[PDB]
Amino acid sequence: MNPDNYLYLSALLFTIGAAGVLLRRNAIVMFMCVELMLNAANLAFVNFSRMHGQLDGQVVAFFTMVVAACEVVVGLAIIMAIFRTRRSASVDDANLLKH
Amino acid sequence: TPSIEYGLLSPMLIVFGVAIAGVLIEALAPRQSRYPLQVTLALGGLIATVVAVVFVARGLSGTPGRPAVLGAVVLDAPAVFLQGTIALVGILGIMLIAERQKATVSAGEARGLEDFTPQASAVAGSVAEQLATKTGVMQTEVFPLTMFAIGGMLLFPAADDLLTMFVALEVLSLPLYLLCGLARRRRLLSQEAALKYFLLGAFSSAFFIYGAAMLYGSAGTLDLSGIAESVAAGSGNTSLALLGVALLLVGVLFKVGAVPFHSWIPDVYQGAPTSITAFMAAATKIAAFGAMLRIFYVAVPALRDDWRPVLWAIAILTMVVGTVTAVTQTDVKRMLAYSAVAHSGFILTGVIAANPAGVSSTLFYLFAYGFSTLGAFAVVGLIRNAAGDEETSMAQWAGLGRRYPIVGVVFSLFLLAFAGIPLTSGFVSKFAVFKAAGEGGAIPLVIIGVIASAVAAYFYVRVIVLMFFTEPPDDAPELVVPSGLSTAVVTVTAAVTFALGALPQPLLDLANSAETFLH
Amino acid sequence: ARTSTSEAVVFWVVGTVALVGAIGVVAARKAVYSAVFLACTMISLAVLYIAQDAPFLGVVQIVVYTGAVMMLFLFVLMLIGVDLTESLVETIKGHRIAALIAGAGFGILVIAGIGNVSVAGFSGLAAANSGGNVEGLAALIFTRYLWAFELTSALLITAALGAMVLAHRERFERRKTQRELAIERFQTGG
Amino acid sequence: TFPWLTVLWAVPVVGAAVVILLPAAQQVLAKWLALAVSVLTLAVTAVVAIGFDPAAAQYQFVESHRWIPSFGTGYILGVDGIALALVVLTAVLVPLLIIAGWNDASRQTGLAGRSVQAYLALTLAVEGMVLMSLVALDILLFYVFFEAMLIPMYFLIGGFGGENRSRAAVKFLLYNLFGGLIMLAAVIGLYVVTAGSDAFAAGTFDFREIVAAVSSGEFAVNPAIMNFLFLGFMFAFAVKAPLWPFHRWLPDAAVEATPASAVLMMAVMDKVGTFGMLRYCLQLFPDASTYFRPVVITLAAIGIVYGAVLAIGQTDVMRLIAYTSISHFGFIILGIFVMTSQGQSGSTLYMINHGISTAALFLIAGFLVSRRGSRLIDSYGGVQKVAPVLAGTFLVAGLATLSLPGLAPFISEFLVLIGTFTRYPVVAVFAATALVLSAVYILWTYQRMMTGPVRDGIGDGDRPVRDLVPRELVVVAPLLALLLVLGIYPKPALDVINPAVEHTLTTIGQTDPEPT
Amino acid sequence: TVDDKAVDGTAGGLAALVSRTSDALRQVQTGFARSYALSMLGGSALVVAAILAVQLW
Repeated sequence: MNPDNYLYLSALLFTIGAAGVLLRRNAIVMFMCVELMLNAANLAFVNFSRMHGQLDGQVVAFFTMVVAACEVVVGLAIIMAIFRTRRSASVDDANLLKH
Repeated sequence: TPSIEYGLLSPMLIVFGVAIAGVLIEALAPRQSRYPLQVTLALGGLIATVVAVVFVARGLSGTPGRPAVLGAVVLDAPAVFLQGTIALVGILGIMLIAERQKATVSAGEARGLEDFTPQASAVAGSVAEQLATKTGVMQTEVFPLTMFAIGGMLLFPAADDLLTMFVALEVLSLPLYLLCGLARRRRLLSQEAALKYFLLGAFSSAFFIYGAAMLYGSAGTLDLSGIAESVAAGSGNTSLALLGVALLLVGVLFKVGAVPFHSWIPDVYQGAPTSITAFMAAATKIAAFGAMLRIFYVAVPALRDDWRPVLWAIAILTMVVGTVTAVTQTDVKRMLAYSAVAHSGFILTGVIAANPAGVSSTLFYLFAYGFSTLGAFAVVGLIRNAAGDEETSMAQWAGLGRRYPIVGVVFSLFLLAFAGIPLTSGFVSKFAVFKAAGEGGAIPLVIIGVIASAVAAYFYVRVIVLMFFTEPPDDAPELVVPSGLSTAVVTVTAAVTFALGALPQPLLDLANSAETFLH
Repeated sequence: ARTSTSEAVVFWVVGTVALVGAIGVVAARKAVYSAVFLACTMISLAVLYIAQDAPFLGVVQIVVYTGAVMMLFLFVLMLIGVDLTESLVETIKGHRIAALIAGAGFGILVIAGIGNVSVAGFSGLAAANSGGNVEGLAALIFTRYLWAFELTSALLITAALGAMVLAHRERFERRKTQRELAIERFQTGG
Repeated sequence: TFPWLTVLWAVPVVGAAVVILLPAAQQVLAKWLALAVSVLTLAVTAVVAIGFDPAAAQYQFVESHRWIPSFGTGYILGVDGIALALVVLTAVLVPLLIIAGWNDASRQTGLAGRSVQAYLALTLAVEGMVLMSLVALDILLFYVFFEAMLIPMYFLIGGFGGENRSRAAVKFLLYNLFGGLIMLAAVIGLYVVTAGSDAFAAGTFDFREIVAAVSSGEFAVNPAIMNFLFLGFMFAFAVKAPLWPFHRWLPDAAVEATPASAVLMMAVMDKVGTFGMLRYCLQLFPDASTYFRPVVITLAAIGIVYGAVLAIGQTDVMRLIAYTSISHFGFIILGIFVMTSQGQSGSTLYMINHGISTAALFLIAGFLVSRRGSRLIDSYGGVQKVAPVLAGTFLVAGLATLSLPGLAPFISEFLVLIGTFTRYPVVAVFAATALVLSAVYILWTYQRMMTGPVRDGIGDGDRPVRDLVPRELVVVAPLLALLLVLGIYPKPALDVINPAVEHTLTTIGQTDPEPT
Repeated sequence: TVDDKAVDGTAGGLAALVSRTSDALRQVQTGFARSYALSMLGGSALVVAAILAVQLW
């Protein structure tokens, strides 16, 4: 197998994650899709680190994991705050700000 | 051992230490004393930061900057200039954030004049929220968060490596996500703004990190100087480099607010707390454009012929869609958000210049416009309806100047600065960026920006029409001062906006000296 | 460049699982199914990391994402529903087709931009992992990237502060204790 | 040497600041302080003119300082004959406008009681910005204040003025600001071109240096770029000086604003446009100006005739005067662009005479409109019977705008027409038809308003048309005196104008055509 | 008639065009976060533009 396949998979995964953010109203599923995007980035970083014979890409993947966890937690806090008032976790429900 | 340049890193170090100390105050300080310490700790901490910056600036009078942490951070003249700008804007923004209720019979004034709900976890309008408001409680955790945001922003121009830049982006983004949802009034809109900003910011940051991955693959390095060496030497892939530049541009453009990525700015600025909006519209724009400057002047100058055509379109769109969409706006805050979009476009015109004049013009533009935006939003935060909510409906501002000539004149000054009228810092600022663009072969962008400014002057002027030329309505809003801090912020901001218009050579020499990044 | 046929098979099976997991996350009508598919994708990506001479990264992926997807499943039950089947009908007119078109175009363009890269050389990571993959990661993290390492602490603090501010409820709404409920004119029993 | 021009332009602005800072209770003292500031500015202008030597160097009282070297612009002031004429016009007019608008701001409420102070401060700020623009010898400084002067005037129209003041102010500011922004594009292009030329150490805005470089031929530029820059400058000045068809903003602003503000706009402020054409457009881009001379000449002539016709067709007195002023700016631009010593000297003298004459006529019409409650021409009749002095002064002002030889404007119009004929005879005849059209739109208005039986409510009723009060005489008599003096003995003005014009023509390689 | 309908007409038409375009663009601000995310994913436009900049097209 040619190693570049790993990148294509990432390109697919990221793409799928992006599409998910567009297609799913649930905020939690949106968080899952953002996690998919960040992990596709991590896969690309790991593949390139292997390609260049150094671990820097792996370190970046680790830091991206940290960032993904923190962003997920912040999004969960925001969604808790919204849900406690609106009793809904749909992104489309936050439609007041428009035009 | 790895040498650490604490002196160079003294900025962002004072700030992060102060944020940590503020979290400690939250953890182990009695409620009644949390706010006085935090505001004392925050403001002073930033003042120290400002001092640190100038000291660092003096240290840089010799060598043209230097790396600090074995790469991953570089304090060169542009970086220190942007850090000083961000520190000053943060001082003003925290002065806005610390404003409490003007006065009341009960002592429970609860940092509400700064639009911060006493308890964000409380359901909007619930009996719990009312009881918390009555008791005068208030979540001082806002002050640490702001520090962290400033921290991240202070780092974002100075990040010399892709990983550090991404980490700074996240560090400044998360506190802003949280802060956008803490508004005291119209809590539903503020929560919607926080959700939109979080979703789209996470989206853009995913794009940002994917672009960083592409760049790393192309160059096998994360340092911006290393990527520049790779692209210039042709050792890189040259397709992954372009793809990574595009995906990274996605993130930075989202942060600044280009049209393909602007949509978050109107809603977020409308819904977020007025003080938080004022601080953010300046500081985040400054930090994002600093990072963009570093990317396009240090990391990837060699591919100018490749990414220059793209930015043009972006800039063009940003100047057109940003301004035209503002023409029909009926909300002051929403209109100012679209103005921020258009001014991001104007900045991008100077960034496209790809010449030292471009760097100087961008730095000056960011300083002046951050000040002007902060002042405009601070003034907007004072116009209160009868119910007490910030009266943003533009029609309700009719005759506002005829009732409050001082505030009306100050807001008109800010609006004319945004429009780019001469004798305002905004005109010097637009002239700098457009001159840099013209010298850089982008005079079509100068023409398009001129037409965009002509369009935008209409909606900047409509506010003055309503404020002064129209009679006040029967239920017209009224000013709430509400304290010395807000007045000081408004006065300092207006004074800077006027001085940088009349006498710009001060700080313009500083911008000129900051024309060179360390490669 | 080429990889060991064993690695080729590992990639094919595991990346098929990962792609199907992402597709399920996007397309699963039950949010719990989305969480399970996300767990599958994360574990598959961890296996791929291991296959790419990143053992520590893969193992940490498994651990932390097991935890994170468990928490997301908890929040799915808390905020969406235990077994709620989402409609997934496009609520915004024409948004579904536009989103699919944009996603497909972006993926195609990204793949085209990637093109062939490993053809330009593919250094064996054995040189770097020599002396320990975890040892090399430690050397880089705390020497070349100690600044980002420290800033991850700021990220954690900001996350904790956001949780404490937005999600943590306070005294004005704390649930009454069983002792409190029993003592209400003797409300509970009388 | 004393910085006379710096004081000249600073005094109005400082006085405006002090006036606006006065407490609300000092309204009368505020009026008197504003008048004193205007008189001090007039005294400064008088000393500058007296010390000015028309036989001496082209630019005098020159002050030079570093202001923004980063932008290649310096604080450079200096007055030539062309600039001195407009400076004298502005300095003399501003006090007269102040004493004319003495009570224009009385009825405005709110504004913390600073309505009178705000009005006076805005008027003084307009005066100061106009003066500094006139004396500025830097393209970027001149643009800065040419654009800045719009805002005080925008406030002066929108604040105060008639019911439709808001729309009029918006149209004003947006037309003029779109033009100024096009000027900004042209100015940035000029800076870029100068930077790319070895003629200068870097991008430059020093007007004298650039003019010398282009005249000597060292600063050769591609004629297309020069054409575009000239087009930008000319478009900005054409919106500023209401060159047809860009005039459409002027009527609404003139009618809706107070008579003093409208005069300040058309009589003084709009002149900066025409002067801008004469100083920059011709001297920075002599080649482009020469190439476009046919088009601009045609536009100016069409403006003359078209504005005259519209003034004939107007039903509102003030709008009629505004269109008359548009036609007069048509004369001014026609004389400027014909590039003849007679043409340009006549155009400058016309700037002066039209400033004075439009001020007189518009202010008298404003007094009359205030006496009644309507601007409609048909709303009046037989006003001469009730207010002999008002009608007589209105007649004299109209005759001035009608260009009688006994009054100043004719001397200028003649001079312009003469200059036009030697190069474009057909255009000269087409403009000369405006001599008939002016008789029409002046004397028909006089017939409709001042003659015939006294209309109901003019001599009786609750709003009778009483004769001019002493203050209105103080305003009017000086203007009529200047008209008569510059008609009988225009030479003192020409002695100053003629040298500067020659230097201008010498600069652009143009000369009066030799007689057959 | 020319002044009221033709000369002033050009400025009126320009203002009408600007207002119509402003309303059309404001309609783009649908208020849905997912529509904004779609516009952002329009960053495929940026990617393709950068790629084509070397395609010489």
